[PDB]
Amino acid sequence: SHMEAVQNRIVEAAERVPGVRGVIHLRARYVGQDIWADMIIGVDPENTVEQAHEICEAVQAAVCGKIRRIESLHVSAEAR
Amino acid sequence: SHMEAVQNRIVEAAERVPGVRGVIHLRARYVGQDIWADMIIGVDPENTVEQAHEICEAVQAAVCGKIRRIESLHVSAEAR
Repeated sequence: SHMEAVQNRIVEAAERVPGVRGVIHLRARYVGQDIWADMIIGVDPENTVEQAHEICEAVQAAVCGKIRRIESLHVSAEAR
Repeated sequence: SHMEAVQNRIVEAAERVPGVRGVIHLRARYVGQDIWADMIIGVDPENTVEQAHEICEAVQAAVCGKIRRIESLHVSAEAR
């Protein structure tokens, strides 16, 4: 249901959040008309684990705010 | 094939690695006679992402060193 356009939006919205060093992985699927997705973002290896958690939270908020069809979004981080 | 005894060993071995603040989650399965497993360890929220990666690596090494039947082990971290 025009999945690539939604994936583009997800990556674009995540990259606009302070502290994100790219989108490493994104898997999105439709459950009916809703998107369920799992993402890994890059972060500064020198951020604290707490800071990385904060960035992930921020990404979840930004992405879900911008893309109303998302009903589930898990965001994790890795050093980049 | 005496899975609980192997799970106990996995958790015990992970908890002996410097920087581990418990085992948050462990899923192990047999693929034939071999174990494939995925684990989440707790770490100090004030560790850097790099330090958490180092701890995860150390856990993978310690666990696989001690439990020879493990053929695949993924270790991630979360603040605790």
